[PDB]
Amino acid sequence: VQALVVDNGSGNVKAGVAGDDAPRSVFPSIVGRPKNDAYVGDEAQTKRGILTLKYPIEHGIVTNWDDMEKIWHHTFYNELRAAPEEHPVLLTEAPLNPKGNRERMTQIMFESFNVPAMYVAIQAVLSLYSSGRTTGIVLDSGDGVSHTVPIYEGYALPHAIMRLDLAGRDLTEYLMKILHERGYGFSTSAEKEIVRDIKEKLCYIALNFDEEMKTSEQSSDIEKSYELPDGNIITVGNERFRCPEALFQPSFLGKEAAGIHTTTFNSIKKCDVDIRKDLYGNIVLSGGTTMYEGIGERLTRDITTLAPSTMKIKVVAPPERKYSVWIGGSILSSLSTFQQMWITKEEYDES
Amino acid sequence: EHPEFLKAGKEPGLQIWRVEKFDLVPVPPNLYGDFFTGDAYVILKTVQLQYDLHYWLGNECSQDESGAAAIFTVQLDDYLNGRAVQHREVQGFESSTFSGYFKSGLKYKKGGVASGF
Ligand SMILES: Nc1ncnc2c1ncn2[C@@H]1O[C@H](COP(=O)(O)OP(=O)(O)O)[C@@H](O)[C@H]1O
Ligand SMILES: [Ca+2]
Ligand SMILES: [Ca+2]
Ligand SMILES: [K+]
Ligand SMILES: [Mg+2]
Repeated sequence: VQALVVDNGSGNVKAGVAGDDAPRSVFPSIVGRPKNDAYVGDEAQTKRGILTLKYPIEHGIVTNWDDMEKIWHHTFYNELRAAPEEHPVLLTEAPLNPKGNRERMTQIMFESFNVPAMYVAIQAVLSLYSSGRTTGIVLDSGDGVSHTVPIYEGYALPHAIMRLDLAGRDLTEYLMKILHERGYGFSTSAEKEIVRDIKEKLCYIALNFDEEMKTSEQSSDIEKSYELPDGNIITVGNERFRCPEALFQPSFLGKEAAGIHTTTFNSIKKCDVDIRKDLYGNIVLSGGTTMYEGIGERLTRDITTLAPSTMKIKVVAPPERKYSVWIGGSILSSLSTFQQMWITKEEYDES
Repeated sequence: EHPEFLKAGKEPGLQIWRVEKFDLVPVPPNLYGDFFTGDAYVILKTVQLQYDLHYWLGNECSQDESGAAAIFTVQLDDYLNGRAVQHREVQGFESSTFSGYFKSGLKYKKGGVASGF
């Protein structure tokens, strides 16, 4: 039998079949219920008029189990058309997910969906494996959460995992905010999806923020255009790099949190000195919010500045890192050894 | 229960497997030291017992192969009670220890087994 691979993303579910090189189903992690049954994903956005919309896994931790079960039913029946009770399932979880949350997801899978066998994988560990490594630190920046996850010889080091206190959604919201300088008033949920696309299409990370502010003011070379759904054109200038700069300077968002460079550094420092060289030499980016042009070179400069000068800093930016969690799950669940890693329903039910 | 795990690390010597369609497949001993640039491999060196696991990544191997090599390395180490030291070996930048396992030195060949993806 062929396993199903479900990456439970804070912003979008990625799902598909073991052995594929990418997820066949990607849809928003949203559940819509009548304002005065439930709709999931794109269907729920299309009906935002007549629905109240909710994110059940806003920051990578499931907070509404009824809605999460609707998302999983949508995954199996409307997206994959797969009987969950006839396939092994690999499910992903956030770094530092509480055991009680893992146990509740496991209960739902075994008792509501009757899945015959299941394995739960840490998202960042799967990304590391998808990069062809057993040791490294993964910087996974998604929609509602980011984490830095040191991994040694296959296993995350729980005492060193850090949360970076912003993610892609925060960046979309910040671009929405700073576009008010130019007179734009994007504010509705639907306009927010537009601004998300603007961010993905036009933004980039400056190698040196202060120098880019200086060079961008000296001409209009920075300005780039985008066609709105109504055919109007918007032009964006220094917002293109000021928006993702908040990953490095969360004070731009009014947060006291450390930026992703500082967080990665602190995360590595939690690991014993004898393994840090291998972490610094294997800093692996994953997730959609690591997709900005310029991120690897900027992160290399900044972590090199912070780290002892004897360390060799290597930031790895795989081209298909937006889906590397899901890909790592597809590989693991395809291995000839996967059948020895999972828990069966019979074992669970008799445990 | 995987048959090759059951054979791993029982005697001093050198064991080489190639990732082939999501499985670990012994390399014919007559090919030891020649590595297809299109493939990924797992190598266990046992010394009288000390264990060193190396996973070797060809410049043209596919993502399923390099990922499986990494994961099989972890699984073999666990099967050996965590006692193996793991080493990532990239074509053309291999450790002197890994190169030292092959009297004739390391060599590379074009091609490889097809991707499982
Ligand atoms: N090319 C891109 N550039 C910048 N951000 C991107 C790009 N592609 C996607 N994103 C952002 O990545 C986030 C989704 O990333 P993902 O890793 O799928 O998150 P999650 O797993 O938390 O659902 C969104 O905020 C999205 O806007
Ligand atoms: Ca190959
Ligand atoms: Ca070990
Ligand atoms: K330094
Ligand atoms: Mg994610």
